[PDB]
This record gives sequence, structure tokens and C-alpha cells, in this order.
Amino acid sequence: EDMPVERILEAELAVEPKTETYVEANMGLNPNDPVTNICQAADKQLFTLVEWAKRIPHFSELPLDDQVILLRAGWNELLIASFSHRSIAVKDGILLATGLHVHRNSAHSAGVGAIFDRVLTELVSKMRDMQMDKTELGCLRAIVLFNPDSKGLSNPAEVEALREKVYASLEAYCKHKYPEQPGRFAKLLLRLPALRSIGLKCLEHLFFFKLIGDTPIDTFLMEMLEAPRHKILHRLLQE
Amino acid sequence: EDMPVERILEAELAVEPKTETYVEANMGLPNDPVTNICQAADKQLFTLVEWAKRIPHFSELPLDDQVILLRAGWNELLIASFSHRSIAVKDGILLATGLHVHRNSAHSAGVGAIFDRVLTELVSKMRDMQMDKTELGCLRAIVLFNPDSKGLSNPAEVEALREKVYASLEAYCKHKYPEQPGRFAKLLLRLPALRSIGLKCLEHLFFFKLIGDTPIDTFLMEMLEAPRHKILHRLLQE
Amino acid sequence: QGLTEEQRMMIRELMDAQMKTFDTTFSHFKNFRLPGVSREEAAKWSQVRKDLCSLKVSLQLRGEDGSVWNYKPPADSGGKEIFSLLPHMADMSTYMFKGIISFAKVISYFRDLPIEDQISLLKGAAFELCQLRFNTVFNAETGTWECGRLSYCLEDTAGGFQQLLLEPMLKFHYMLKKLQLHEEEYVLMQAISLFSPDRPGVLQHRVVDQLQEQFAITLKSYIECNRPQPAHRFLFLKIMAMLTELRSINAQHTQRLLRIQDIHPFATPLMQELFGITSLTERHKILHRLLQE
Amino acid sequence: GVQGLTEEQRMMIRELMDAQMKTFDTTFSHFKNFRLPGVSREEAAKWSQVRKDLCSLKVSLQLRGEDGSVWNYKPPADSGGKEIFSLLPHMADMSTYMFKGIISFAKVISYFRDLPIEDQISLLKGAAFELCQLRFNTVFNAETGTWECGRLSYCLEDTAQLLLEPMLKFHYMLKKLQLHEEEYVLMQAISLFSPDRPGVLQHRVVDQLQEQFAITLKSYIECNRPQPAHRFLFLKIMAMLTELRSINAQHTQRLLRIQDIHPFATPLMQELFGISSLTERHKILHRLLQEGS
Ligand SMILES: CCOP(=O)(OCC)C(=Cc1cc(C(C)(C)C)c(O)c(C(C)(C)C)c1)P(=O)(OCC)OCC
Ligand SMILES: CCOP(=O)(OCC)C(=Cc1cc(C(C)(C)C)c(O)c(C(C)(C)C)c1)P(=O)(OCC)OCC
Repeated sequence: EDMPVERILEAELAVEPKTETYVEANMGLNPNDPVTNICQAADKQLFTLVEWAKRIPHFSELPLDDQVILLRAGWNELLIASFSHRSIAVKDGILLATGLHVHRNSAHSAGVGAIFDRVLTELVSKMRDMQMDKTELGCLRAIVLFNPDSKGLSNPAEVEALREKVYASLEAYCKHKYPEQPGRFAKLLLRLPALRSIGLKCLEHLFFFKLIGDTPIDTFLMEMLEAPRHKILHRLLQE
Repeated sequence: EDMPVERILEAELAVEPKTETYVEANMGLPNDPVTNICQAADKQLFTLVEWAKRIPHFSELPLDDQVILLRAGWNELLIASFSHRSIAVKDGILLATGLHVHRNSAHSAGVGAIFDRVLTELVSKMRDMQMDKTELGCLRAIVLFNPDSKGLSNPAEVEALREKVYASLEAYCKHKYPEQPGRFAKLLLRLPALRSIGLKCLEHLFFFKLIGDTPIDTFLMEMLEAPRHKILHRLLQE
Repeated sequence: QGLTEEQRMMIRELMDAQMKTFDTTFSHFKNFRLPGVSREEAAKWSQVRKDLCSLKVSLQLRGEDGSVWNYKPPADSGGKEIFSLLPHMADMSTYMFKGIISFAKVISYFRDLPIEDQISLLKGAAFELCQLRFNTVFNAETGTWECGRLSYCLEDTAGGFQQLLLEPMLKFHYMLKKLQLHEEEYVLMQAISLFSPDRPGVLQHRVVDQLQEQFAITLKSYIECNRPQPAHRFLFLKIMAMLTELRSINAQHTQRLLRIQDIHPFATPLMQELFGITSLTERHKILHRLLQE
Repeated sequence: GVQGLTEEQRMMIRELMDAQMKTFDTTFSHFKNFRLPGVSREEAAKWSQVRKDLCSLKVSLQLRGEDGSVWNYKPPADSGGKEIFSLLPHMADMSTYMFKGIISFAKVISYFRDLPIEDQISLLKGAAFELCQLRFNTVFNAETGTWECGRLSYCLEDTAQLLLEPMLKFHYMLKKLQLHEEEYVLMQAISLFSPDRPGVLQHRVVDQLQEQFAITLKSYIECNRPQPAHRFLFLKIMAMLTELRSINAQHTQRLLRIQDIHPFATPLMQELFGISSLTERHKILHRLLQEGS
């Protein structure tokens, strides 16, 4: 009632379009530089992520630098889960929000094989098997977003509160919408440490490719891999 | 001028008589003396209290300050006094009971080493430097006025009084003995020698008191027991 | 209470494995060593210093009599000193891990799981488990790990306000001990963490997956039942936060350990195995030995 | 404070000073490889006495590393026996280091090595402990109550004023005197050349030596440092040399009691306290007193 689970869904649908019909009809069952492309989707989706966050209730009435802290801390996993949930539409690889479809050859020959396969077996293959609904996705992310254990928050006792309201709302929804699946709400949250462990192995790759320097990294993605000055994020949140 | 070196001599003379004429004329050049020594000790303890009362300002100290001083000092104050009497005789030591003890009656009584120690460390040195009596009453007034004794109401008064004795003995020892320039020091040099002997004496008194086969009188017994002291506490207010 | 028999009989199997392999007093911890009586190689040391700096502790060690020994570590400088608390730490590890490879080894589900995946599973949860156990002996008020006779107290930058929270490894323990969990809740986090499906190398992924799920609902409902209702409502969420933060703390630790080992080979062959320092049953020779006799 | 004594009095002071510095390391740098504490009745009144000796005589031991580490030790309070002989094998090693630093202090004294060997032994036996305490008072601190002995730092344990213990009261009273180092070495000569000690054959020689040192000391204070509020200082020092023999006596009875129950004394220590010529009986002292290597 204060964090309407429907308001969360509106946010997800506003920043993520439908599964494309080519993907629906052909992708499923029954070389341009993978990494550059992956970092290009990352930068692209970072602008999207700010727009998504502003639609998630009460986020935008936080102190401005709290929103920065929350977003900077969780942007990594908010984007990994979002792309993992798109990829359940396809059979085998990952679908970036640029439309690009990556394989376990384009990933193995790129050195990102292990993380690639991990995301397949742990996020995609499990979001698919339990058929992860978008409202659940939008709530898990709101949870990942509202992390009060992040350093510098003016009032973690609201980010805590707002995380609690998502928790209560997602719990009510998960009960309502899936009674036949009783432990479903706790199987979603179980993906969080799986997300984190995968989320950090990606920064562990993003930094390794940032250091080699032979991987183009756009402005917003650069700002995220850079210790706080942040011009872009801080600007967007006021608009 | 506030601790007159003559008032100290008055005290020593008032409690110690002249050397006996038999001793002066013939002396110089049994089956347990230990009882007799103890007997002499108890006798001298009454003398010691009358002595200290004549020493200036000692009687104006807090009543229990006088007790603490006399109690901490009695053992060496008696050893000083009997070591000084014994320079009159040729050998051994002379107790205030007149009894002359030898290092055969001392060796066969167990108190050999300590007795010979008093001889060669106290008697043999008070003699060779010709220790006069005024210096005795001053050294004893120093041993008495020990401010490093537990319980003193005002340790800096006992401190001040030992200083006034130190000052007066200093002035005297210069006046009376100019040709002997370091006399005042070798006097004080006897103090640690007196302590090391004194503590060896209690180490004997307590050993014979333990055996029980050594008669010990009231005051000597009142000195060897822990704080209590009623005799001592009574004598001072008289 | 308010559980299924299978659920309550799985907590019982953990609490069993716990006390059977977790000596709260560390009595059999013995013979452990103590701190006795380029431009790139500099950037390495520069970072290695920043690891151990926020992690400085006194080593209050008690003897049977009541004699208390106490080791106050040096202050930050160059050269090899924090390395000194390190062979002590290395030996504390070999005792902690041994009691971890026995916690798992005596768990029935873990027994049934094939060796190679048992090996894989431990390697991912090894460090994650030690902290879960060490939090059982942590005191937030005094900031020490009361490991029986041995204590590890937190040094004070400006003791007025710590902000040792700036070190995630510490903040975890303060965040965790704040929740005030029961022994069942603690041992349930240990199995959720031990039976994590995303550990590198796990072959029979489905079994471990469904297992972690089982331990999850069990922990979810222990809190719904045993703890009061509009009071401990947002627990499990808080516990889940900790299990997530554990993946970071494990992440931090491993890269940390790698760097220190690189400039100072100090790893027990056990440490090497658990943290992969230079077929899977053949590669892990000694971890192989500890399981199956 | 202008100075001026006889040439003889001047050479004898510096004879001690360049014997003191020659044999006393104020940092105890060469003191290592020593032992350290672990990381049937009605006669037992004898045991009650031993515990009474030590229960006023408590110290916090502390070792500094060259780094910045502080391996601090605090003493166990008493409820039984054997816990009390904690630092005892350590102190036994300390003294063995102090005493040969004492033996050598005298070994280089010209007057001392002129005395026959069977007289050097006798002088050392009765002065060993005396000499130790005066050396330790140099390194003693008042407003902390600790003997800062280089890397070692024996502190103090408040209970209630353990000035009820004369041993402690000595070090406190001797320290408020603020003695010059020239005075400390004269108290040592005075203590070392005391003719009353059991065994002194050459009594007249040693007696004369003491008096010389004594007047030299008084004259030092008299015409050096004589801020005329510095009278009575020879008296205060004399009162301390006197108290040093109560302390010597009472701690010899102490040592005897302890060794009686628990034997720990080093073959040196036994010779220095009695635990037929002397050289046959004090063969380790005999060897240390003929030694030139
Ligand atoms: C991070 C510091 O915290 P801590 O003192 O306390 C946390 C409980 C500690 C954690 C720890 C453990 C290891 C081992 C186990 C692999 C040896 C490390 O190599 C490191 C560093 C940081 C040096 C890389 C830290 P503890 O677990 O040491 C155990 C061996 O602490 C307990 C004494
Ligand atoms: C560091 C300075 O202290 P310190 O040298 O002088 C006394 C202040 C001292 C040393 C010491 C040494 C010995 C040995 C070496 C002969 C065994 C003793 O037998 C004794 C006692 C007093 C027990 C008889 C004391 P501390 O350990 O004595 C024990 C009480 O002093 C600590 C208060």
C-alpha cells in the first residue's frame, strides 16, 4: 500500500519493452568483439537504470547522494539480473538490451567463459525453470537497489524501511500470485548471493578489461568503474 | 640550637652511668648467657624509654609516633649502647647487668658469629676511633628518629628531627674533632653495619623465643610480639 | 517448532554436525606458531598494507593458571611484521578448516555427494564458513573474538568512534551479531553457504541446488514460527543480506590472500588447496585424504 | 654547584664510573636466550609465607620487539601453588645476567682484584643482591612503577600503596632522591666493600676502602651539587644503604624459603647464597673471578 507491487511493475515495463517477436517465434526450443558489445549494452542500460530507479516509489524522495550511493553500489547486479531475465527468452546464450546474442564460444574465446557459463547455469537456467515473473524481477531488483549496508547513506534507516516495504509487498504478491509454489518467495531471495558472487566476478572482468585498455568503455560505464567524480549520475537523478 | 648536642649528652649520661672502676682498672689494656642477654635487654628497654623522653622534642611527638620509633629502633639502640660499653673491656661484651660475656660462652651457645661480628664491627671500631658518648647519643637519636617507619602520623617531623640531630652532631663532631675530618661520616658508616647486626640479633631472639627454652620478660616480649604494647604506651605518658 | 519432521530433522543433523565438529573453546588448537620475541613490487606492498591495516588485532592469550599473555601488534611501516601474525593465522586456519571439512563430512547429504564435488563445495564455502563460526564468538561491545583461551581484540584508530565499519570484513560481524541469531539460525546459514550451487567445479549441480533451497525454507519458517511475529518480521531478509555480503567478503579475502602469498609464501598446503595456489581428486591430494576413510 | 675534591677522590669516582659503564648495559641488549613463563599440610604454613612474599611483589612483564610489538604478560592472582613460580625461572636467568654483570663490575675494580680470591668471593656473596637493587633503581620509574630494562619492562600491579612492602618502598624512596650516577656507583662501592660480610679476611683493607668511598660520596654531595637545600642527602643516602641491608636480609630469607619448596636456583645463584676453601666451593665464581678468557 506504500510500496505498491504494481508501481514496481510499471517501472519494469516502462524501461523494458516486450520480448521481441523474432525472439519469441524463433529463439527458444521445441566476432564484433563480444566484450566491447557487452560494455556497450552496459553503458546503454545504465541510463535506463536511472530511469527505472526514479519510477520505483520513494527512491526519488531520498537524499540525492543516497540515490547515487544506492545506484553506484548495485548498478552491477541490477544490470546482470535484468539481462539474465531477458535471456530466458532465448535458448542458449545471453541477450543484451542491444539485441546482441552471445554464445559460449564467443565467450570462451574471449576469456569470459567461466562467468558466462555461471550466469547460464545459475541465473538464466533458474529464472527460466521457476519461470521468473517480471513483477518478482522488479522486486528483487528494488531489493538489490535498496541496500542499506552501503557506505555513506544519509539515512540507512529509510533504505532499510523501503527495502522492507518491497519485502512485504513482494511477499504478499508471491503468496497471492503463486500459492501452489510455497517456497517460491525464498527461492527468489536465494538468488541474491548467487547474483552478488556473479556480480563481483563481472567487475573483476570489467576492471581487467579497463586495465588492458583495448576495450572501449563509454562515459557512464566509465563513471561506474571510477572512484567518486560523478557528473552523469548525479545530474540524471534531478531531472 | 633546637636539638642541643648537650641535651643529647644529658640523656645518655642520665640513663648510662660512668664506666665501673673495676672495669677501668682491671678490664681492657655461664651455661646459657642467652638468658642473661635477654634479661639485660628487658632491663635496658625500660632505660631506653626514659632515654628517649629526655631527647628533645621526642615527647611532643604524637603518642603513637613515639611508640613506632621506639619499637622500630629499640633493637639497634640497645646494640649501640652495649657495643659502646664493651670498648671498656679487653674482650667480649659487657651487658648493663655487669655480666661479661666471652666468645666461648657465645660460641657454645650458638650466638658465635653474631657476637664476634659485634666485636670486630662495632666494638673494635668504636674503640679504634675512640667513639665518645655525645656521638653515641646522637647516632642513637638518629637511629631512633627513623621516618621510614610505618604508621608515623607525620614522617616529615621525624624527618626534621633526625636532620636537627644530623646538624648538631655535624657541628659538634667538627668542633671536638678537627684533626679527624671524616669522623662524622665513619660514624654514620656504622649505621648499615648496625642494621645488619641488629637484624641478625632479632634473627636470634625470635629463634630462642621459638624454642621456648629461653625465659623472656614482659617488655622484651612486648617488643618481639606484633602490634600489643601497653607498657611502652604507658611509660611515654609519665 | 511449526515445522515439518523432515525440516526439524535436518536442523538436528546440522546442530549435531556443529557441536560434533565445533569446539567453542578451541581446546585442541595447539602447537600453533606465534609472533615471537621495483615500482610494481612497491605498489603491491602498498595495497597489501591497506588490507591488513584495517585488520589489526591484539592477541590476548590466556593460560590455565590465570596468567594472561598479550600481543599488541606493531604499527604500520614497511618490511615484514604483519606477516608475523600471519603464521599464527595460518595455523588457526588449519584448525578451523579441519573442523569445517568434518562439519561437512559428517553431514549426510554431503556424504552422499561425490568426492570431487565435496572438494569443490568446501573450496567455495571454506572461508565463508569460518566467519559464520567466528561470529558465534564475537562480542560487539568489546570487539573481540573470544575463542576460549585466545582472544582477538579490535585495536582503536580513534577509539571515540571506530568506523572500522569502513572495513567490510569487520562490519559483517557487527552487522551479523546485531541480528542476535540462535544456534539453529547460525548453522542454517552455514548450510545455505556450504551447499551453494554456484561454487566452481560442482558436477551434480541439481542436488546441491535443491538442497540449498531446502535449508532456505527451513530457515525462513524457523523465524516465522519460533520468533515473535510483528517483531522479527524482516529477518531472513537480514540473514539473506549477510549471505550475499558473504560472497563479497569471500571475494575480498581470496584476492587479498593471493596478493600476500605472492609477496610472502606462507600458505599451508591446505590453504593452497582451498584457495587454489600452485584429475580434480588428483589435484587436491590432501583434501582428498580428509574425506572418505 | 662548583666541584672540587682530592685527586684520589677524583680518580676513585671515575674508577667506578668507567667500571659501571664498562659492565652495565642500561638497555640490557645482551640479555636474551632466557626462560619465560608458559604461554601434605600444617607444614604448609611455610607455603603460606611464600605466597605472602609474592602477593605484594607482583609485576606486569613486557617485551618490546624492534618493530613495535608489545608481548605483555600479566600475573595470575593466587589460588593454590605452582602458579606462583611463574616468572621465577625467568628472574633466575635475569639475575644470572645481572650477577655476572656485578661480578665483572667488581672484577675490573683495581682495589677489588687486589684482594685475594677467597675475599673477592666473600665480598660478592653479601653484596650481590645489594648491588642488583641499586643498579635496578637507575632504570626505575616513579610515576609508572616500572623497571624499564630495555626490551623488558617489569611493571607494577595496584591492589588496594604496596609501599607496605619495604622492597618497593626502597626503590620509591631511593628514586625521590634523584641521585647522580656518580652517587649510585659510590653506593655500590660502599655496598661491595662492606667489611662485615661473612668471610672478609682482609678486614682492615676493606674497612678502609669503604670509609674512603663513603667520605668521597659525602664530599661529592658537599662540594658538588651543594644547592644549599642538599644537606641531609648523605644522610638520606646513608639511610638507604642501611635499609638496603634490611631488604638484603629479608630477601635472602625469602629466597631460601622458596628454593626450600621449589628448587630453581642456578649453579651461580646457589654459590652467591650458599645453596673447605671457597674456590673449591664457588668454582663457578672462582672461574668468573680469574677469567680473562
Ligand atoms: C580479515 C581479518 O580478520 P580476522 O582476524 O578475523 C575474522 C574472524 C581473520 C581472517 C583472515 C583469515 C585468513 C586465513 C584464514 C586464510 C589465514 C587470512 O589470510 C586473512 C587475511 C586478511 C590476512 C588475508 C584473514 P581470522 O579468521 O583468522 C583465522 C585463521 O580471525 C580469527 C582470529
Ligand atoms: C626489575 C626490578 O626488580 P628487582 O630486581 O628489585 C625489586 C624491586 C626484582 C628481582 C628479584 C630477583 C630475585 C632473584 C633474582 C634473586 C631471584 C629475588 O629472589 C627477588 C625477591 C624480591 C623475590 C626476593 C627479586 P622483582 O621481580 O622482585 C620480586 C618481587 O621486583 C618486582 C617488584
